[PDB]
Amino acid sequence: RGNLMGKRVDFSARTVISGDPNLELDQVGVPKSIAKTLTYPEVVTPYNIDRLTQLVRNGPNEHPGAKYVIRDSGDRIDLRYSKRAGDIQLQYGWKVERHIMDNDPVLFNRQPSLHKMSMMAHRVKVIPYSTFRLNLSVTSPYNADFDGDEMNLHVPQSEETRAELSQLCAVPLQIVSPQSNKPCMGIVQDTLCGIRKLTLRDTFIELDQVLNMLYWVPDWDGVIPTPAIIKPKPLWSGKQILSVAIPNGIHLQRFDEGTTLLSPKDNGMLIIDGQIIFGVVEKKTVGSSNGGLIHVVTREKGPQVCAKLFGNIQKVVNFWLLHNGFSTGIGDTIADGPTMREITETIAEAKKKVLDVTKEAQANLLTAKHGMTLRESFEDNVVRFLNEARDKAGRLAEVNLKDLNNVKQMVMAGSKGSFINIAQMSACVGQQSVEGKRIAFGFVDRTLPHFSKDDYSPESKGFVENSYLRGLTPQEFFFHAMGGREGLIDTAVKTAETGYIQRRLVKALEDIMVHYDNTTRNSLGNVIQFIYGEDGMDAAHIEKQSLDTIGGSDAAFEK
Amino acid sequence: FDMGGYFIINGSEKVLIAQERSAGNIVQVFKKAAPSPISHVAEIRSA
Amino acid sequence: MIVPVRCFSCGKVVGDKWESYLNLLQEDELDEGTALSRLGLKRYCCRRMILTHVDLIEKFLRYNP
Amino acid sequence: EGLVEYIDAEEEESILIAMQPEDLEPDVDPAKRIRVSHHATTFTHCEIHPSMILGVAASIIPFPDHNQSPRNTYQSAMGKQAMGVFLTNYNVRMDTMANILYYPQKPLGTTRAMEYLKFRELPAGQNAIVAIACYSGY
Amino acid sequence: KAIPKDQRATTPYMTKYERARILGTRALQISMNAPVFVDLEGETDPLRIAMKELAEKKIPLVIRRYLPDGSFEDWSVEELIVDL
Amino acid sequence: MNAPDRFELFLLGEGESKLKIDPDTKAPNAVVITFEKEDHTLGNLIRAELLNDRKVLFAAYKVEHPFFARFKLRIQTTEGYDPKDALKNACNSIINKLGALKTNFETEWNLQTL
Amino acid sequence: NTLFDDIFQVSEVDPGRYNKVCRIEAASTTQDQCKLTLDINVELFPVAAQDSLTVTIASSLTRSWRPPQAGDRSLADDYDYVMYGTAYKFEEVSKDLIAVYYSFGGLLMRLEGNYLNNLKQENAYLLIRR
Amino acid sequence: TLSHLRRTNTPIAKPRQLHNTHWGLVCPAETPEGQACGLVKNL
Amino acid sequence: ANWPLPVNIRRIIQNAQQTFHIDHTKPSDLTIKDIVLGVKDLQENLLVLRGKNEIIQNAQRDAVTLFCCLLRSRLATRRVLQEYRLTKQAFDWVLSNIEAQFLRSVVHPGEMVGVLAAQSIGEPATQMKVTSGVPRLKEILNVAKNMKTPSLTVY
Amino acid sequence: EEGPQVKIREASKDNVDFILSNVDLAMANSLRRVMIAEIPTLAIDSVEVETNTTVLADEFIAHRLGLIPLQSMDIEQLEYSRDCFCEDHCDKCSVVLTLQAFGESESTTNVYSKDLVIVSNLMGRNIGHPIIQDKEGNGVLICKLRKGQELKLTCVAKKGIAKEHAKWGPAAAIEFEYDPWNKLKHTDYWYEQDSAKEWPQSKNCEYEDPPNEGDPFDYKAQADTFYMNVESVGSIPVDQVVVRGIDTLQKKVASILLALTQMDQD
Amino acid sequence: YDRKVPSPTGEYVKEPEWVLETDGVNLSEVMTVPGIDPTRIYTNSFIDIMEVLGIEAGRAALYKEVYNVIASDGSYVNYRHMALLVDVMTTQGGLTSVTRHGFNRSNTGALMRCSFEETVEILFEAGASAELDDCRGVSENVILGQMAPIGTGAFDVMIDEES
Amino acid sequence: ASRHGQKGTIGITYRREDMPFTAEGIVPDLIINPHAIPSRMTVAHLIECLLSKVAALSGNEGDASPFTDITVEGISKLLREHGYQSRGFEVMYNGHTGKKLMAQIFFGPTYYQRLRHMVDDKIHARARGPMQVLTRQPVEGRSRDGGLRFGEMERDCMIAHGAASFLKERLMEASDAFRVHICGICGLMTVIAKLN
RNA sequence: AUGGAGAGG
Ligand SMILES: O=c1ccn([C@@H]2O[C@H](COP(=O)(O)NP(=O)(O)OP(=O)(O)O)[C@@H](O)[C@H]2O)c(=O)[nH]1
Ligand SMILES: [Mg+2]
Ligand SMILES: [Mg+2]
Ligand SMILES: [Zn+2]
Ligand SMILES: [Zn+2]
Ligand SMILES: [Zn+2]
Repeated sequence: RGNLMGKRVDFSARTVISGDPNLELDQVGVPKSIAKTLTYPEVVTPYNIDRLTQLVRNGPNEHPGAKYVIRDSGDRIDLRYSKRAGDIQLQYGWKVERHIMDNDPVLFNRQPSLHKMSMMAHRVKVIPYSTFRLNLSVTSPYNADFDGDEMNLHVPQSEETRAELSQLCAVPLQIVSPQSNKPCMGIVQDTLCGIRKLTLRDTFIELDQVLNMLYWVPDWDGVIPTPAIIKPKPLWSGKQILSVAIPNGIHLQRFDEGTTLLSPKDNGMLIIDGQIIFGVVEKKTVGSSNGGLIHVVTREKGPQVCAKLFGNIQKVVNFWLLHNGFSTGIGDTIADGPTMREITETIAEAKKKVLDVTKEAQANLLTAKHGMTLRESFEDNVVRFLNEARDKAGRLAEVNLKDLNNVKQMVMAGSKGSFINIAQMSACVGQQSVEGKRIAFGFVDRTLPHFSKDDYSPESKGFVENSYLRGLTPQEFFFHAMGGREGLIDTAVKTAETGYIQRRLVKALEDIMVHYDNTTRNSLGNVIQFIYGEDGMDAAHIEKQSLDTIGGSDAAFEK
Repeated sequence: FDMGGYFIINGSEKVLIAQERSAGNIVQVFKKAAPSPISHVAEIRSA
Repeated sequence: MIVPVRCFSCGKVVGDKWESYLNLLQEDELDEGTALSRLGLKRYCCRRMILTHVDLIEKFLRYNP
Repeated sequence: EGLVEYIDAEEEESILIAMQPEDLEPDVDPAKRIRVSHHATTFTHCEIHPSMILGVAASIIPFPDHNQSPRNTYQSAMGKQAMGVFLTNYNVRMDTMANILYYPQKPLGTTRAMEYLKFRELPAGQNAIVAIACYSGY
Repeated sequence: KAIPKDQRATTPYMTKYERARILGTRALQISMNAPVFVDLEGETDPLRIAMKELAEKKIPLVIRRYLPDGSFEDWSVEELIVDL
Repeated sequence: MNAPDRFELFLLGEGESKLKIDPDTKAPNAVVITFEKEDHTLGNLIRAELLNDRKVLFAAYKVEHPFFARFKLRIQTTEGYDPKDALKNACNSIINKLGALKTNFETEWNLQTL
Repeated sequence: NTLFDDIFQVSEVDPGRYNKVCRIEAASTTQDQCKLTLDINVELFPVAAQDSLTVTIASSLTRSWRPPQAGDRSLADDYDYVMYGTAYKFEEVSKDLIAVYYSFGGLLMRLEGNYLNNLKQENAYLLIRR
Repeated sequence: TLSHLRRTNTPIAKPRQLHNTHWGLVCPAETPEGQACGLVKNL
Repeated sequence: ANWPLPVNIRRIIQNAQQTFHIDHTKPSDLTIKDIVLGVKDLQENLLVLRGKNEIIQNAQRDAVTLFCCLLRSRLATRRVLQEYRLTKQAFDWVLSNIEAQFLRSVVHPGEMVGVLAAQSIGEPATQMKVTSGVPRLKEILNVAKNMKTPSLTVY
Repeated sequence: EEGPQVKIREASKDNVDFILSNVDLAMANSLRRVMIAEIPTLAIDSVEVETNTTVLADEFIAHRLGLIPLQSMDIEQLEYSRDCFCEDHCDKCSVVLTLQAFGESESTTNVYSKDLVIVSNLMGRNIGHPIIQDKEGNGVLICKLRKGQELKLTCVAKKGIAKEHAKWGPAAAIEFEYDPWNKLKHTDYWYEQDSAKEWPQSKNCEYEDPPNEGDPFDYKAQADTFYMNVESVGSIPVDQVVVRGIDTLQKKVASILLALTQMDQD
Repeated sequence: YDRKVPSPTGEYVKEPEWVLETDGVNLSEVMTVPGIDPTRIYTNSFIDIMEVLGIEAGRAALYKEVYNVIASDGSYVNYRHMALLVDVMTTQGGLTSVTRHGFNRSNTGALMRCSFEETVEILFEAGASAELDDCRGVSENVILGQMAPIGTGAFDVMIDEES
Repeated sequence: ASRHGQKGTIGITYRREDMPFTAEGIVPDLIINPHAIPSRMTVAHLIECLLSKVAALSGNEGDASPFTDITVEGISKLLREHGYQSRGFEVMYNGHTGKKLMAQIFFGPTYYQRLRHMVDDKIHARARGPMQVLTRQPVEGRSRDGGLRFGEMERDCMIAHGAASFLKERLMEASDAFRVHICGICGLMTVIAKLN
């Protein structure tokens, strides 16, 4: 397991990663020193003898250069020490170990390698500074942020293997994954929040900015689109200039809730012939959804066009957002006065309900639900009540928020955040729980020495009325600390057991593959599936479609 | 500002981490598992 | 260590104001705010540069070497 | 003089502690947090100050009661990885590797517990004029 | 034994692994200065030359597809369909 | 360690010219000019001054990467109007405005106290 | 040439969580079977309640968009508020009621009439005056 | 240094969870992440 | 009704009524024979298995059954001639394109789908009143003699 | 004159507060950029430490030494060390100034910027003299010496651009604001209740007319009137800061024009 | 439980029925009770389904369970993967666990099985029983450092004179 | 990292000209993304920013103690008294163009700390180097100029892709590779290959 | 090399 199933390899590197909005999807920002260290052997041919001669003439320490020169006999010429590093006549048949250069196919990897998307072939773009740089739409299949994450890189050492990387393990080829028959890459973070902020009907762009955005597209035809507004001022819309990033022949249609071809709330999504007709663009569209724009462009135009699409969208949106600006303050977590009052009185009536149920249960008037204890029924009731309380106050807090609320904007865009974040930050963080149950009695018949014995009240068993905006009480803080602690614990346990289970799963179905008769077998020839997937289709080339014959009345069917 | 509370071995500052253990001479009763023949066990670690 | 020569944020010289700051503090018996106000440190970044700084060289000079 | 006692958990099992010394006395600001009224009477002990439930590393966190607990934990773990002045005599010790911050600063937001941890004398970080914003996307 | 040129049940379309393998081998040959059977037209990269040589079906290789029983079917690159 | 030199932001390298005028293959009568060792300070100004010319159809600039201090500038004018002339006229306009501004500020400063 | 011309009476104005664009609802002052819904940039051309706007559809006044020069070239409008959009749907309510859907860079429009030369084409100049 | 000098180690039902009895004796927040979580504690 | 199927037909149709720019006010130049026999012959070219014996043929029809159901449902004479009104050229284009895209959607022999499956199951597991999640999955894979929550659902 | 206009509101040795009229936004912003970075200044670039028995490290002191403001009036008649034909540095490109300090008294012996001594020949050029805006006349505090501690070094000051290092910054913070009433609507104000009461009122509002509610949005308007306040570190006087800024921008524009002239060669 | 049921008019309509959940399992006797539907009764214990209803029903129940665990977190994995797992678990005849007691007791190559869990004892018993290795296992060619007959190496490349 | 578990590395560095600027001319020493706020819920970060701002302006020491009655409302009131937006917002201008920004930026002092880990202490690359003695495989560690272990999971990935040749390359030419002689009878490494 | 401690995703 340590030397045969996995051994340390040469021509490898590893560094801290960072994002770069101006790199293509299938590119990787490689530091100059790494480009000088890692090397590739290239046989001297009439096609490249000049370039190779130049590279040898440069030698190491200067990129692009070479490290060693192998002759016919097999002698290795160390350029950095040789007395003849200046005068070398490259003969045909000789090998030249040159530095890694641009557009070289290298294997990018990030541990833990959970699936095939954790090892993808990128094109090298040598850059200054000591960080591996990557696009913000490749961050998801790698599952990587930039808070100190490190990644590994491997270099192929022959033509056939770099061919294997460029024709199989390429990033555009891995856009649509056979795991969930959907694209595993999409627009996120600033580009997502920005593409949400841009496609609003209020967003209008004047001439100059439009010209700049247009020129920022590498695949721009150089044709200025007629502005949506002619008089009095020639204005464009975010949709109109974003359409430039979308290729022709692209048809997208999606109705969401009250979408009636006119969209009073500007929801849904209609795009015709690479031109967005109507609908705010966000995660449901430009994200990595099943019927998403990325999936469509990928399956229609191709992987290359789709990666270039990532490029265009990113450049344009990031440009617009750069000169528009977006932030987040504590004011975005502050609800109105009457809202906070309604929240407080809601929590109050909730605790009042808990009080009534408790006083009812203590009088032996409580009737136990069929199949559970009186105490269990009580606990279930109180817990459900406090949950309904946190949810009530939470929705009460979300309704109060304006459209200009930054956090709410990021929630709408699907960039980052959700309802529970709003609820816990502005309204109520809710009930703390350990092992599925509320904070138990570590001390005899009481949770803390600050309470009396037998205190099943909410504020005792670990309920927190306060939000993060108001601040927690000592008891609330400690209970929250218990819950979070259990969170970290079960997190570590979870990743451990999941790791082991994953290993077992892989080692179980290791030698299983589809043969040239579409028969899923193993090393013994034992048939697992006579036809792979019971249909013989690859999971990548599969989309969820509606069978409109199975539904509807017989009258409508006949009609 | 050096608070001390450590040793010096071969020039290296060494710290003795407090080791947590169960209190001895304490009487504790524990409920045993279901497949187990015994139901309860009252034990005490004598020191 | 010792008072930084210039403000990080903008670049305004704040190295010649330390001793005058201490003089405005202990001799004239003023609060830190007014002291930082009289030294022409209007921006809260330059103001930070002096208010936040701790003179550690004084403890460094205690040693004999 | 019998004003303060030493209590372990086993003896703590049989006492009633008041969180604040103002919980012994028998219209409001909506801004402040909601605190449950003291429904107890027979107090035997009172807490010195609740902020003493924290450790040395956690006492450096500003408003730890306004954060999700794992964040407080992460900060507690990363505080030991920050650079600053670990000792005044750093220039006369032959340590294998020591990092000393060029221009340390005592944080504008402090804890009352920082006084006893000598953090304002030997800080580990600087006050950065920070900006929360979407700029170049880098 | 073998399998006759008729009654061949395997896919007439070239698999991605077959394409990568052929392009790889051909690129190896070209990388070791082998005679190019297509007009370079500016191309010097052995892989790209192999691709252009594949688009014109000027590759004199053959694919032996093994069956789990031991049998095998031959498919020349010129005969195989490249739809990818 | 891998950080580039500071003078590489305003000092031209070996064989690097200041301007690289290239025929734009996209639209007819258009040009893409590569400005080396310059940033937004000049680009934004030149581009904004190219829009004042009413015989200019298109004018845009961009810095393809913040690592390297260089920017591309695409210009498109009407037929019978060479874009280089538009660039020159814009530049001279900038120069005149700046000169007049300098004179004005000097004459204004000559009337101040303290 | 021209494709459509009529005088409408604004009956409703709706700023649905917006501050620059308001969806308008007007009806024809000539045909009692004609109506119109239309998103309007109020920040440019304000449309108050109970107004009578003159509405026109045109095919001209493709190539890139050259600078204005209205006082130099043929503007062919002298209106107050001009837009350019694209028809994307031709709905038929009844045989005597035909509705068309235009999209002006997101600013949508539904025109319901009866008697039309409105074909599915990029050409869609919406001109409004007074 | 201050943190390391006041550390608690634990060898080997739920010794990782924050127990109620830890109130005022052990820091509820300060504990290593990943492996020795809950086991290694600070006073 | 919504189920993962190989070839997307809707996009092909809406691409057909765009590539040829068909107007919705013009009689189609098709025939009943064209559509019916056209689709009926289209079902013949959707090859997953390419044997000649009866067994392989049955396996074939069984393998293309569902997609053929979708095909017949979407390319019905009424639907073709009325719902989007396709012409002759557009119809032939649709058929050919469907065939091609179907032949593209076939799994490539040699595809290590065992490891792919194991990874496709193991990876989402890392991102995770009966027992569920990782412990339950552990029970399932271990084939637990004693499960933590044995349930009996009786209708 | 004929084009843009300047209206000085405040003036001092350190600050200039003025209004810039009839100018495009790009020109004003670019002027700000040039004033911040692309203005030549003299600062310590080299440090030769002979003996250093002080608390502070060598390059630690070299840093603040470099950050010390030096006189840069006649910096224009000095030359870049990369342009001068001399070896290393001479007197036509660099200004050498020694620094010698030593603990004498039992009390802490302070080391300021007044202790810097010009050694190289200035030949009539007002340059190199460290700016001292200090009241007592000491200047920037370099470091502190005990009793037996000594600091013997020698600095070499060269001509540089703030674009290369912030130590060559001729200005501090440049105040900049256009349209205090948001009549151009380039900013969408964040609020909880009232957008006007929450956001304070700018000083520059007194110079412009308040927007009437009976008026629609002026869409044809542009950014003409700007409000600026330039602050100088001391190396270069404020008026000379802005003048050299304008002249620099104009100079590089003229250089681009010259390049255009040069590209017509066969 | 709510339930979609085909209405006599055609369209599927929600028809809510009463279903009995149960803590406790004994499928062998519950389904034979007069009163309930003995064709829709189901248990979360696939181990009982495998014993009572057969190996195919056990397969369906196993897939149902795995799919339920996956979709419990709101996730979604395509059918063929889980189906492949369940099939390889059920093709041996019974429920083959994904452990050293399950599939690692198969008749595959010695090296392959020795590259997982029990290593030395496997090599010992294989060395005692004199087992032949097909060398068509992936891990085996991984050990031998050869191009494993997988993916790109699933075929051979030769030349034919057509020039 | 800040003092609230908000860690992160430097993506890039901009000069004061390219930096956004307030009307005062103040430039941010550091720019963090808003997205690192709602999903992590570190409100105390923002609160400590507001408090540090007010304490900076007033020239006092802000009390950020755990359980106090110091609320965001009082702090906002104090900040408003100093002539700023009570919620810490500031209208800023885009440094590249000088044009205003639509949204206002949460701008103010926040205590950050330079953590232990630095790139140049982590970076590593090896084309070829010293092997171990026993297994003749690339040595372990960066400090020994070693190679990265192509783990079992990586092998699984390369199998999933189908790149067999690359797997062989990583398991032969990349790491250890040996030429051995085998008998045609017993089939063991008993052969005494006397070369030359 | 063996063994151990702490830390990073
Ligand atoms: O042992 C470990 C610990 C941590 N990690 C990795 O470190 C990351 C923690 O980093 P993070 O908690 O700062 N944020 P993140 O996980 O991206 O989630 P979200 O706020 O919704 O954006 C996790 O996502 C794991 O992938 C490991 O891979 N292994
Ligand atoms: Mg993340
Ligand atoms: Mg991370
Ligand atoms: Zn400052
Ligand atoms: Zn000189
Ligand atoms: Zn032998």
